[PDB]
Parts: sequence; C-alpha cells; structure tokens
Amino acid sequence: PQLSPEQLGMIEKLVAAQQQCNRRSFSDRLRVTPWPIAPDPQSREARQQRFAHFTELAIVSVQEIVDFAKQLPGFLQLSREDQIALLKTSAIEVMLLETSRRYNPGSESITFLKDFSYNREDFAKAGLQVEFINPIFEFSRAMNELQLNDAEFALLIAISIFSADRPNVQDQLQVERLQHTYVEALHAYVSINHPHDPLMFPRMLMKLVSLRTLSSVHSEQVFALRLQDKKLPPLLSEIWDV
Amino acid sequence: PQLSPEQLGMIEKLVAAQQQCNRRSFSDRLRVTPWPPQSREARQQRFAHFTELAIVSVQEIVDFAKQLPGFLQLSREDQIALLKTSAIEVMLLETSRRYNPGSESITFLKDFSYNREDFAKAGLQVEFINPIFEFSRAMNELQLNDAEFALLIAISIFSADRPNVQDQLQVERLQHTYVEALHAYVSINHPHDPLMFPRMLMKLVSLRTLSSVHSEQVFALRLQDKKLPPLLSEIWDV
Amino acid sequence: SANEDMPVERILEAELAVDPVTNICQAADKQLFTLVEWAKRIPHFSELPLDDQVILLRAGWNELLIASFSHRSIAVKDGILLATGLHVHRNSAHSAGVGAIFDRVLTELVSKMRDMQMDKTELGCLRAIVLFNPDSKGLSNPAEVEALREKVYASLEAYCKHKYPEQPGRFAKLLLRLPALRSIGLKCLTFLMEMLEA
Amino acid sequence: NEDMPVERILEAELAVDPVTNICQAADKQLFTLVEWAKRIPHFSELPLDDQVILLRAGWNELLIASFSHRSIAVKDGILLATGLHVHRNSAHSAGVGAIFDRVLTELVSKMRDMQMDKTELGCLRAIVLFNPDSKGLSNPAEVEALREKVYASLEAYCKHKYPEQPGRFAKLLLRLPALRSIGLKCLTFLMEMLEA
Ligand SMILES: CCCCN(Cc1cc(Cl)c(OC)c(OC)c1)c1ccc(C(O)(C(F)(F)F)C(F)(F)F)cc1
Ligand SMILES: CCCCN(Cc1cc(Cl)c(OC)c(OC)c1)c1ccc(C(O)(C(F)(F)F)C(F)(F)F)cc1
Ligand SMILES: CC1=C(/C=C/C(C)=C\C=C\C(C)=C\C(=O)O)C(C)(C)CCC1
Ligand SMILES: CC1=C(/C=C/C(C)=C\C=C\C(C)=C\C(=O)O)C(C)(C)CCC1
Repeated sequence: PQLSPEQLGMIEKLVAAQQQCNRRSFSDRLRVTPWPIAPDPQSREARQQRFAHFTELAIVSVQEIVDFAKQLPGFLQLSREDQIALLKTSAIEVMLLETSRRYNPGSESITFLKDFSYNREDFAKAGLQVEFINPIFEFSRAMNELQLNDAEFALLIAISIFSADRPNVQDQLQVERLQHTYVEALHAYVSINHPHDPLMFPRMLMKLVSLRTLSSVHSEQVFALRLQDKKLPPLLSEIWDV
Repeated sequence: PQLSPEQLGMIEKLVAAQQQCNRRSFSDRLRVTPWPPQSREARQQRFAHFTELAIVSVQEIVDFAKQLPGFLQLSREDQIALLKTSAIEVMLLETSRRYNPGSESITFLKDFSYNREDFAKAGLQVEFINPIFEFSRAMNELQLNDAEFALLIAISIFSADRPNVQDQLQVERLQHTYVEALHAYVSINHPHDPLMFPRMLMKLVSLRTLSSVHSEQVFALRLQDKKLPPLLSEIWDV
Repeated sequence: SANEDMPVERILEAELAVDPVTNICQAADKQLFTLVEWAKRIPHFSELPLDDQVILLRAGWNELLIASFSHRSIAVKDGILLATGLHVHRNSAHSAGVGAIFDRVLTELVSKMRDMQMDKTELGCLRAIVLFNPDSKGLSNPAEVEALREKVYASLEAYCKHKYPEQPGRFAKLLLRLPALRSIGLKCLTFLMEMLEA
Repeated sequence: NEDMPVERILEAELAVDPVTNICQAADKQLFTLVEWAKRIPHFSELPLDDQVILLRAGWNELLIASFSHRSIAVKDGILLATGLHVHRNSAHSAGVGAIFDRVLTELVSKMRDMQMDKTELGCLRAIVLFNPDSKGLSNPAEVEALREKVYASLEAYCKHKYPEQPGRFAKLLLRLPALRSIGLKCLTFLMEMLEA
C-alpha cells in the first residue's frame, strides 16, 4: 500500500509550484518600504512605516498565493467567481500556514526572507494588538512542533484553498471533489512517510479547524486598525475589509 | 448652598432605613443554608448558600425602596421595573461598602466573610469576580460614609432610563432630590475635595457595565446547570 | 487498546442519555442543562479539575449544541428539528433574515451527515473532540485535555476501520466537518410583586 | 487652574437598509477619532499603546454621543454623518426600534430639552475617552488624573457659563450612565490579478 504515480506526480507539482512562486515573488523583496530604524517608541510615524512595510509584503504574499492557486489542477476550470470566492476566504489561512512554516523556535520569530526575522515586539510596534499576535505565535509554535515538510505544507495549503464552505461558492460539489483528492494524497503520504506516527494525520487536519478561529481573530484585527490611521491598501481592502 | 432641616431629616431617614434592613437581615441569617475541593456537592452547596444570601438582600432593597419618598406613589409597574434593574447595582454598592481592604474580602450579615476563592469555589468565573473586587477596592478608597452610600443607592434606584419605565419624568424629579442633597452634602462635609461628587456619580456609570458582566455570569452558571431560584430568576434571567 | 482508553461505547451512551430565532434560542436554552449531563458520561472528562470542565464547556457549548440538532435534523427536508419539537424550514429562516447562516448549517452539516449517514457514535466522537479543546484560555493543564482529544482520534479511527472497512476515507471525512462547524459556531455568536405589596 | 481648556476641547469637536446607512455613517467617522482625540489636551502625550486602548474602548460611545447631539434638530430620528436621515418608523420596521428609541429618549431628547452645547458635549466625550478602567492600560492613574481634570474644567465652565443653573454639571454627568448602557446594547483587483 503506497502512493500512486498520480499522487506522487501531483505532490511534485505542488512542491515545485511553491518554490517557483517563491522566487517569482523574490524579484521584489527590497522593493518593499523598509523597516524603520527610528529609536523612538512613541513615534507615530516609525509606527505607520512598520505597518506599511507589512501591508506591502502581505500584498506580495497574496500575489504568490494566486500564482500558486492557478497551478492547482481544477482551479482554473472553476468559474471565475468561484476562484475568487475560494481565494478571498483562503488567503489569511494560507498566510498563517506560511507563517507557521517559517517560525524559528529558538528566537521566537518568523522569518519571511533571509535576515527578515520578526518577533512579537516587532508586530506590536506596527500597532497590532496582543489578541491577534499571541494566538498566531502560539499556532506557529505548535505547527513547528509537528515538523511538517514541504510536501505536507503544500498539501495542507491546497486542502485549505479547496474548502467548499467558503461564502459564495457556487460549485460546492466540484470543489469538494477537488479537495478530496488532496486529503486522500495527504493521508497516503503521512502513512508512508510517518509510518510509526499515525496521529500526525488527524493532528494536521485539526489545524484546519484552528485556522478558522485565527481567520476570525484576524478580521477583528482589521477592524481595530481602522480605529487608528491604518486603512488597508486597495488589494488587501477588498480581500479583507468588507 | 447648604442642607436644610428637611434634607438632613431625609438623609437620616435613609440611613436609619438601611440600618433597620441590616438588623432584620441579620436576625434572619439562620435561615440560610450553611457554608460547607474537587467536590461538586460542596460547590453546589456554596452556590445554594450565595443565592440564599442574595434573596435576603433583594428583600432588604425592596424594604428600603418602599421607604423612599415617592416610590409607592408610582405605578406598581414602574416600581417593579426600577427594582428589577437596580437590584444588582445596589448589591454591588453594598458589596463595596462591605469590602475589607486588608484581607481583600467582603463581609455580609456581620459574620459572613468571603474572598475571591470563596466565590470561585462556588463556580463563579474570574471575569465576573475580578471586576467586582476591583470596583469594591476603588469605592473603598473613596471612604464614603453611611449618608453617602444611602444617597448613592437612592440615586441608583431612581434611574429613569431603566427598561419599561412609564413615568420617566417623575422618576427623574425624584432622583433629582437625592442628587441635589448629595451635592450639598459633599460640599458641606468635604469642602476641600470637590472632585468627590463627580467621582461618586461616575460609579453609577461603572455599575452599568458591572450589571452587564453579572448577566454574563448568570448565563455561564446555566452552562453548569446552576439555575437561579424563582425570585432571582424573575429578576435576573427573564 | 485505543478503544479501551476512550470507549466508543461510553460515548454513544453519553449521546443516548441526552418568530424562528426566538424559538431557536428557546430550544438552545432548554438544551443547556444537557451539556454537563452529556460531558460527565464522556470517559476521563470527570477526572479533569472542576475548573477545567467548566472552561471546556463554556468554550464548546454552541458547537456542541449545533452538532446535535444538525444530526437530529437528518430526516427533515430543508430545515431543522429543535429540541422542543418545532421544525424550522429554510423559507422561514430567510424571511427572518438568518437564511445566510441557516443555509450553511443545512448544507455543511445536516446534508453531509445525511449523505454519509454519520451514526450516533461518530457524532458523539466528533462532539468529544470539540469538548476536549486544549486551546481554551485559563486551562490548568492543556496538555491533559490534548492527550484526551488524541485518545478520541485513535478510538474514532479504530471504530471507523472496524464498522466501515469499505470506506478507507471515512475518518478524514468525519474530521473534515469540524472546520465548517467551527466557522458556523463563530458566526452564530409574580414573586417580586408579592414582596412589594406584602 | 483649568489645565483642560474647554476652548481646545470645543475646537476638536469643531474639527469634525436603515441599519446600513448608520453602519456606513460609523465608518466615515471611525476615521476622525484619532484626529478628534489628537486635538484633546494631553491625549497625545499618553503612550501610543494606551491611546489605542482608549479609542478601542471608547469608540462606540464616542460616536453615539456625537450623532445624538446632531439630531437635536430632527423631530423623530437622527441626522447621520452621511447627510442622510433615519426616522423612527423605518428603524422600527427594520428591527432596531427599541435601541433606537433609547437613543432618542435618553440622549437626543434630553440634550435638546437642556440644550447642552458643543463645549459640553465635547467635555462629556472627553470623559468617555479618558477611561482608566480599560484593560491593558500602561498607566491607569495617568488617565484617571486626566479624566478628573475634565471634571474640574467642565464644572468651572458650567458654573460661570450657566450660573442660573446650579445643577447643570451634575445633570451632564447623569447622561453618561445612559450612554454606557446604550453603548453596550449597540454591540476588482483579485479579478485582475487572476486574469494577468
Ligand atoms: C503576527 C504575525 C502575523 C502575520 N500575518 C500573516 C502573514 C503576514 C505577512 Cl506580511 C505575510 O507576508 C510575508 C505572510 O505570508 C507569509 C503572512 C499577518 C497577516 C495579515 C496582516 C494584516 O492583514 C493586518 F491587518 F492584520 F495587520 C496586514 F496585512 F494588514 F498587515 C497582518 C499580519
Ligand atoms: C464576587 C462578589 C459578588 C457578590 N455579588 C453581590 C452580592 C451578592 C450577595 Cl450573595 C449579596 O447578598 C448579601 C449581596 O448583598 C450585598 C451582594 C453577587 C451577586 C449576584 C450573584 C449571582 O447572581 C450570580 F448568579 F452571579 F452568581 C447569584 F445570586 F446567583 F449568586 C453572585 C454574586
Ligand atoms: C443556528 C442558528 C443560531 C444559533 C443557534 C444556536 C447557537 C444553538 C441552537 C441550539 C438548539 C436549537 C438546540 C436544539 O434545538 O436541540 C442563531 C439563533 C444564532 C441564528 C439562527 C441560526
Ligand atoms: C445606533 C444604532 C446602532 C449603532 C450605531 C453605532 C454604533 C454608531 C453610529 C455612528 C454614527 C452614525 C456616527 C455619525 O453618523 O456621526 C446599530 C447599528 C447597532 C443599530 C441601529 C441603532
């Protein structure tokens, strides 16, 4: 009982699509507004510039997720409104998976791009509240403890994008059929590559449950930013605002 | 501007009415189920105990409200509505008046003292216990006396914006009497501390929130299948 | 011994032992008392510190109730059956302006349960997993609760393999309902007169 | 003396479905709260963290007081910041009538009957804003101190400005419990990117 060629092929594509999207977006890392070096905790302006930095990288992440979704067999054959329906609601969850994948347990930070580590303090300094920061860090820590590999995050990312219950999905049955294929692949993989760690599979799926909570926490964080200056740039706005 | 004989007399009547309620409550203390770690029974007995106490307190508030100038002259409809929503507020003011800053405990009916743990061991949650204890400690700092508590309680009772109040106009007139008296009273007895009065009135605002936090405590106790007895339920569930 | 550590038989017993909106809230209120009665019958839960039991139920209660009436609603057509015995139809839900979240309940939960014919033991296990949520704040020992939830994973999987050996993907199909449940859950969030006159 | 100029406070006030019309009104005003509180004395000297906490905690009561005052004119409803109006009857038809009336009776109506003025409304909003009980405050006592400065200044203003009405100060504060209870009950590109 092992992975079929089809599943093997499908996983190779996913892993390759991720690395390639990763570089297709690398070509503009520093093209992002820089991280302040102002030594004033009370500066509203060092603070706005940190928020701008993040919204910029967040837009680069969105583009990358869209680039990766297009590489998913079946996605492009969905209606255009369905593709959007899936992407708008899956976006934050994929970014948080991506976040947990890059969590450095030693320094308690998240590395977004070589020498781009950020801890809890760095995020508070952009004006993000503690009820948003702590759960994400707790989540990334626990995710890191599973020690998933590239194939596993990639499968997990695809399962998340192909959720039939996102608001405004028309073809729920086609979306489910698509998702079933990845879930089935993940199961075979976990069972072949973690032969003496069976709970790995249910633990991975339960992470999809936590994501729904974190998404809700994230949307509260978006409202909170409005109570300040921080409006979201136009792309992030239609995805997340309302 | 000062206090007239009439206002001094009204204040005295209030303090006397509250003391009188205290003695009858105290005299009726034996009626309450006695105070008994991972035991459910013990936890349920502590909650039974507290609800019994609270019923006794509700009787105190009603007896005291029946004695307020003009209260009976309102529709029974309005009397009920004023008591129903002011109940938890008056009880929290009474709690602050009975707060012991040393042991951080509250002493009810002369010889019943409870700290944070006691309330927790009855099953009450921390998001309820903490703000009330925080409120009591802050009130206690003000060092209000009998007169000041009696008036603050009467102001709370005569709150026109309580749900289902018919003659809001008359309720505001009644309340105004006591606010006027409290102002005069602070300015005569705390001549150098005029922020006292604003500060006291602002407690009325906190009670609004604390009332809401108590509602949440009630639906939470229900998650533990601890329902309020009939009288309490009528006041606090419905 | 997976089942021995978290007997699927006990979980089943736990389940056995227990305007439209206004009517739904009423039904919910009625079902509140069943939370503690259901939970004490779930293995090992009563061994948790009383404080943690309370936290677990405070955190899970709406998801627990939603799971239950959805499963009960399998027989009804385009609606739900309340614990009070009232039916609520799709049409009446939209007219009351909750048709958005109501449709999500029907298709993500009720319909899925119907089509796979999810049984009472599976439902009970899913509810046990919701119950044993180690991520609720103020838990005296989350790792304990987490160990318990993993015992439901293992016990539920063994049961699925035994009872439904032709459906290799069933276990995962049961779990794949929890995210939808979680999101639905998030979205869903005389005497006195006597004293007077006497 | 008065280290909470009512002049500045009044300046700040000056500086700025039926349900959907209100929600849209709120969004338009959400983006003034920092500029309003900016103009309140001593607020900008508070730690940035705390400022966020005070607006996070105060925002809704802050917004409610304002549109309430504005609707002193309208007979049976509110003038929104959108320029639109909401009448009682459509509020009740929608389903938020009970909360609507509270606002009309306990706020709108009361502010008219006593003709509270922009300086007064503003001092009240400053009191709501300077709320030391909000969780996560770095220095509560600091905010406490600033709230009392508004007590003092508001009183002095009332005494001098309305010396015929000796109970006016107390009358303003007694609007705040109602505000609090009301406040508590009141709680394209993707397509292009896809194609390209
Ligand atoms: C505290 C850590 C959470 C960071 N996340 C997730 C995330 C952020 C960025 Cl910038 C990514 O690009 C590198 C990413 O891909 C790995 C994942 C996060 C997500 C969204 C936001 C915001 O939506 C908001 F509003 F919450 F601040 C925004 F983008 F606006 F910053 C903030 C943090
Ligand atoms: C943590 C301190 C809260 C105590 N309070 C106020 C209070 C309680 C009792 Cl038993 C009194 O009897 C003397 C009293 O008189 C001054 C004041 C309190 C109030 C209500 C409850 C409850 O409504 C509930 F449900 F929250 F627990 C009840 F009465 F049921 F105990 C609990 C504590
Ligand atoms: C689903 C749903 C809602 C929430 C229901 C909840 C949270 C519990 C129901 C429990 C029942 C209905 C138990 C039973 O009857 O067995 C509300 C009203 C918010 C909106 C309408 C759709
Ligand atoms: C009052 C009210 C509500 C809340 C309104 C809030 C919270 C803010 C409005 C702000 C405005 C309207 C500011 C302005 O226009 O200046 C909701 C929607 C809950 C129900 C309808 C009644």
